[PDB]
Amino acid sequence: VLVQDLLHPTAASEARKHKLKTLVQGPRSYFLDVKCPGCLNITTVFSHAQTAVTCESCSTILCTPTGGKAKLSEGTSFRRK
Amino acid sequence: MENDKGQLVELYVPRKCSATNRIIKADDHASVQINVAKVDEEGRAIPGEYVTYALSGYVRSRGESDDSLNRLAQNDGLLKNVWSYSR
Amino acid sequence: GKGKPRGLNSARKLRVHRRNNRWAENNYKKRLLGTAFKSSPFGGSSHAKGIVLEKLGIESKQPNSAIRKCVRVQLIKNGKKVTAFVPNDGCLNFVDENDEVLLAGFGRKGKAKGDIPGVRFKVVKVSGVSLLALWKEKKEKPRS
Amino acid sequence: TRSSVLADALNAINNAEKTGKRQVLIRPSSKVIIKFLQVMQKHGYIGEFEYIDDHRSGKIVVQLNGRLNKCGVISPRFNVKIGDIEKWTANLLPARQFGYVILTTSAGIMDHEEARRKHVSGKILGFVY
Amino acid sequence: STELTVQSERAFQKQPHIFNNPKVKTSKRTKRWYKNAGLGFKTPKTAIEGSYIDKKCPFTGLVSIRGKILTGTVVSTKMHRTIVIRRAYLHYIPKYNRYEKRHKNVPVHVSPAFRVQVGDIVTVGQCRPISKTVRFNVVKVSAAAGKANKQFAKF
Amino acid sequence: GRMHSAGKGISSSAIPYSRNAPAWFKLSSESVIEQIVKYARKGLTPSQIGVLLRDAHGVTQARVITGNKIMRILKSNGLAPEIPEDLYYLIKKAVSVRKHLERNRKDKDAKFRLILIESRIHRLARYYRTVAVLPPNWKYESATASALVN
RNA sequence: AGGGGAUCGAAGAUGAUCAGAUACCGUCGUAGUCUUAACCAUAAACUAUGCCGACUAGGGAUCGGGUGGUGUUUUUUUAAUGACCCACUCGGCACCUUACGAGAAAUCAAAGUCUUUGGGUUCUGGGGGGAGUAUGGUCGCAAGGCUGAAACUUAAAGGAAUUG
RNA sequence: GCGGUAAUUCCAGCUCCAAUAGCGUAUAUUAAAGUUGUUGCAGUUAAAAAGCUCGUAGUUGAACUUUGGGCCCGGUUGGCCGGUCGGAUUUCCAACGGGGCCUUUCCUUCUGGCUAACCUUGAGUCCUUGUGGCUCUUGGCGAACCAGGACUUUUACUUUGAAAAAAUUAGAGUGUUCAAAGCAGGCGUAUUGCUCGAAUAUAUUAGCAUGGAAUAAUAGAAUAGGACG
RNA sequence: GGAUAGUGGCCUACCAUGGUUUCAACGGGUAACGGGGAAUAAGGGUUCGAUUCCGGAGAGGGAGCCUGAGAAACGGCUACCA
Ligand SMILES: [Mg+2]
Ligand SMILES: [Mg+2]
Ligand SMILES: [Mg+2]
Ligand SMILES: [Mg+2]
Ligand SMILES: [Mg+2]
Ligand SMILES: [Mg+2]
Ligand SMILES: [Mg+2]
Ligand SMILES: [Mg+2]
Ligand SMILES: [Mg+2]
Ligand SMILES: [Mg+2]
Ligand SMILES: [Mg+2]
Ligand SMILES: [Mg+2]
Ligand SMILES: [Mg+2]
Ligand SMILES: [Mg+2]
Ligand SMILES: [Mg+2]
Ligand SMILES: [Mg+2]
Ligand SMILES: [Mg+2]
Ligand SMILES: [Mg+2]
Ligand SMILES: [Mg+2]
Ligand SMILES: [Mg+2]
Ligand SMILES: [Mg+2]
Ligand SMILES: [Mg+2]
Ligand SMILES: [Mg+2]
Ligand SMILES: [Mg+2]
Ligand SMILES: [Mg+2]
Ligand SMILES: [Mg+2]
Ligand SMILES: [Mg+2]
Ligand SMILES: [Mg+2]
Ligand SMILES: [Mg+2]
Ligand SMILES: [Mg+2]
Ligand SMILES: [Mg+2]
Ligand SMILES: [Zn+2]
Repeated sequence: VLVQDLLHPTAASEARKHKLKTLVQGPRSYFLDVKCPGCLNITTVFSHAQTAVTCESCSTILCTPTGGKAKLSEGTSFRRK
Repeated sequence: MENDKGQLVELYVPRKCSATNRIIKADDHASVQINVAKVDEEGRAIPGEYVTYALSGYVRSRGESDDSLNRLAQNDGLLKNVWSYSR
Repeated sequence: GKGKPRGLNSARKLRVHRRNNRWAENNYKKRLLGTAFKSSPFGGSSHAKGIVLEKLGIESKQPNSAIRKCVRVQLIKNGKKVTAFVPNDGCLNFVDENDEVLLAGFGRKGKAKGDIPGVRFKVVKVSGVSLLALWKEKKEKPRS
Repeated sequence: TRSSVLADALNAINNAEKTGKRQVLIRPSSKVIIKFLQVMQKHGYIGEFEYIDDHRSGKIVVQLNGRLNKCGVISPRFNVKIGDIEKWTANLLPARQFGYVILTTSAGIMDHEEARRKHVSGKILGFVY
Repeated sequence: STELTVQSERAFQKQPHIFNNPKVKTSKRTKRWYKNAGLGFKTPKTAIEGSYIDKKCPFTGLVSIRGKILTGTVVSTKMHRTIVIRRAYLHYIPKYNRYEKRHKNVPVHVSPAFRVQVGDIVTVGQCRPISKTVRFNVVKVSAAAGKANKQFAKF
Repeated sequence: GRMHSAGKGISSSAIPYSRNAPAWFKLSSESVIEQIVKYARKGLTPSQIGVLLRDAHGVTQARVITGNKIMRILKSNGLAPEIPEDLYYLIKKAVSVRKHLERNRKDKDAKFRLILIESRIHRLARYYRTVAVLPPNWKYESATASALVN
């Protein structure tokens, strides 16, 4: 306050701000790869579903949508990238 | 404030606030001058030697006199950390 | 910006809008409605010269108490009847009924002057002389 | 909605100085904003400023010293003819010895004395003292 | 405007003093006269190719173009062989040091060597009085359509 | 913000600074340009496609991994609809409000809500028709609109 | 114009009270009060405070959305949930303290960034009374609504605060 | 606001004030008036935000497209000397402008008329040890504009200039004895004429002519009916 | 085509349905001739110009016309009204 660095703000208090109020705006949502050991391969899912995503071959389930990040179904794993 | 040929006219060049570079003028009686004396080997605060700062009554009223003093002193080297340029 | 349009092309709105609000000015309105020429006992003229009908003592307004001694006058270019005050102690003995007086305004812009209610004018000359001269001594009222 | 991007810049800069700060983040910059900030800085009324690149219209971090009483934008850009620059400076400048009206000529964004030297005229952007 | 017949009127439409001798057999039928108006306006090919008469044409007609050359945008094509254009401009009002949008409408004769559509910018040039109103004649079409064939149907 | 109410809300996508990439996404331009068409061939809207390819598939934004927005890609393959998608969904809306209004003449709130929708249709259309996507003299009329949408 | 017409209740009639008492109080009770079809278009329809945008300052609650947690409470066998707790973030209805600042003040996070006077735009006012009167137009079944003067008069009328 | 019995406002006397060959009154208008508010008003409670939203005309409207670098040319003040018999220009110098280059860079375009300019150089040299300096024709600049052909997205702004009545106004010169004025007048050999004048400025909105390319519009290529040749 | 000194709905004949307008048409008021200019001095403005120069209009009101290079003349004529 009264003097500070607006060009190099702390990574802690940039982390709490709204995605549009950061210094250069960008998304907070991520993509993930999901598996359900019935199936060998892995679909890539957006963290925020809308559509309830079904896997490659079998109609199973993956996530139901929410007002937000999708709840993943039951036994599943995920990596992030 | 010079004149036609060279001569300094217009009495009394005022002080300036150390934080804001804004004039401190006669009737500001909320202003301040903080005298910080220099030290020497093994204690010993050395009378008659100072590093001085002048803070306008504006800044003091706005509650910034403290945090603004840290930046000022630490940049002159009489504080080590306490102040962070980033937030 | 509170109101007035600041754009570079808003001149038309700016003069239209000012043209409108000039009508709240009392003088601009009076001068364009021609109230001078339309209403008012004088034509808009500086003075006007009528004929004395009766002589009135006017009862002065509060908190004064007096009798103001005016004359009912019928303007010669008009026929408009007008009551007009006769200043300066005496000077009611200077007029007479059917005498020919020249009246001026009171210097209030219409608007009756003093404790005198309704009187917007004053006598200046009688029988072509000027009450002033008669009131002091400098002149005498003509024969008839 | 934003009617002058220059406007919100100059205003925010003035609310920095008035509130006693040393820096301000302005949005969303512009070509006109930059050449305005340059004319100030080249007479010293602000310090160094940094265009940051969002993939949008931009942002600027201006460092200001406190020599600056006011910067402001004349919001309709009036046309000035070479002899009416006298009347503009006279109206909004604190005194004849300093401070500038900065305007837009076909010779580019430049302050009024540079305009007087180069003898070009144009519309009027703003002023700085 | 015109459009066909060429010969439809109670009087025979011809060019003055342009004679074609019926004795001398000619493969063009009628001999046709024209000129260049000047000032750089290309006398368009539809005037030299054309069969229309129009003694008010600046190329094939008896009018000279001199005085003002103006441009306006075509606001009306209704009356025969003449149009009305609107010319906008801003008027400076000094007290407010600002402008207001104004316009005038200039009636102008247009030879049927130009096909004028409403919306076209058109270069027009001055004239001896052609009619009660028309003081100008259409000398160039600077517009075209403004995306006429871009008005067509779906995919 | 919010032309037709006083709601000031800020909600929107924050688009990444990276204008290429992910680099963890592999596939190809070829890969998803078919993936677009196959869904438009099913009848999906370009928004429904971008949403669908965002979740089941790895398409961050179709516009990065292919040089074109989803609607140009549909247009080029001859998939574009008669009216744009946003205009359609406005008209589709007004149609149902109206049908509701004829069934209830006592609902003054619907009348007001109908006016709004229609006024958005009329301004949007005026723009689309200015920019040549809709022919001039294209007009929305409630008499003919229920056929337009269905 | 139909219906409905329990309640309360302009009008009217009464019992009181009063010098009087056309009232206040008590009684009776028409219209009305409710509904359908259609008018009317007005309220101190008030935040007596146009709308869009930007900037300027702290604080604890709270409504809605979301995010984070080896949080609490729920037992079953851990969970899953749900309700709760704590931190942050949008977007609300408000309060609190500040006053850099504004104001004639009362007060005001706008009523601030205004003689250092220009972001965009709509509207209304120009002393009081005459008077929202006259007149014309217009809308209405009507009651009335919108538009809306002048002659003349007048030195105040008025706002906030102070002491009596 | 004074006058109802000691009237600082009336009627007089004395004395005094302001302006003075003039001074008062009436009417109008202008300044005072930021009470008409473009500059520049005000609208919670003093006059004043339409009960509310929609909405046409009107006004207004985010950001982005040659930026940066290198060299050349010659101007006008000002500094330190002055060479000189108050003003002079070269070298030293900063400063501020103008022109033109080359950096991927239409300059409308060919078809020659033209060349003023060097990549030239043909000789060498006035002269400070030589790129300080220009005369000078035999291979080698286009734009400086002639004129013919063929074509050209529209504007706003701003610069300079032309076309321009006089009197008025601003203003220079001139001692109408001063002055308002006037455009006169001033010099000898006043016996035989000599001589400076009779400026300059404003003159805008529109039209015309020229330079600028920031600001702000406008048009362009998507069913390719694109651009080049 | 007629008429004009001559262009032109100037007029006539035939033909068409056009022309202006909220960027205020049309209509009304003007105690309105227009201009060069005048008054008021921070600037911006406000107000005024019958009137010594320029232009236009008129000769009690209207119309008509002879003469003439030139007048729809009035210190010319003819008629009607006053
Ligand atoms: Mg009023
Ligand atoms: Mg009487
Ligand atoms: Mg008479
Ligand atoms: Mg026709
Ligand atoms: Mg918003
Ligand atoms: Mg809106
Ligand atoms: Mg509200
Ligand atoms: Mg009763
Ligand atoms: Mg009783
Ligand atoms: Mg009682
Ligand atoms: Mg009301
Ligand atoms: Mg939990
Ligand atoms: Mg009194
Ligand atoms: Mg006595
Ligand atoms: Mg006395
Ligand atoms: Mg201005
Ligand atoms: Mg006021
Ligand atoms: Mg009020
Ligand atoms: Mg813009
Ligand atoms: Mg040429
Ligand atoms: Mg004809
Ligand atoms: Mg007259
Ligand atoms: Mg006049
Ligand atoms: Mg005159
Ligand atoms: Mg006038
Ligand atoms: Mg007269
Ligand atoms: Mg007479
Ligand atoms: Mg008559
Ligand atoms: Mg005559
Ligand atoms: Mg005579
Ligand atoms: Mg005569
Ligand atoms: Zn599966």
